[PDB]
Amino acid sequence: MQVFIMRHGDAALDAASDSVRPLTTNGCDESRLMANWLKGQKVEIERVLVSPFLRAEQTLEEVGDCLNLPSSAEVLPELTPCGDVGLVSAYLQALTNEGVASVLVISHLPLVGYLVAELCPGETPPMFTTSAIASVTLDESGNGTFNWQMSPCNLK
Ligand SMILES: [Ca+2]
Repeated sequence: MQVFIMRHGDAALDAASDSVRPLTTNGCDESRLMANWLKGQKVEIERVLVSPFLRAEQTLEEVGDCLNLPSSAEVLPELTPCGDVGLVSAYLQALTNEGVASVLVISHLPLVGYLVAELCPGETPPMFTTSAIASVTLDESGNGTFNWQMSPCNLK
């Protein structure tokens, strides 16, 4: 199963509280830039898992405008910045055995980094710039292979 792990776009420095911070215009542009690139890679997303924080959901919104995504997304409380990487991993292993072909995960740091290390033995947590995406190939046993990582600064 193909797992695309994405960090949300650039978010506003100020809001009433962290969970409701919106994406900046730059955050919107960089997310669409990445979405357009995934479209050129001939990528087809079957399932989408997203954090409940507004910045992750708005990133999903911007991505869905350039890339074909399923009708509904799964909002996981475990995808917040301090979510349990073990539960997210178990969730992904469940879908792999279910037969799901690909998944797009939009989350935050540091979780996004820990998730790669958790899924791919021998890999230390990679750094993620906003809107950056890492591709991982996962099998029924929960073992993954870290394929590559692409970021906005690279596409530019
Ligand atoms: Ca469009």
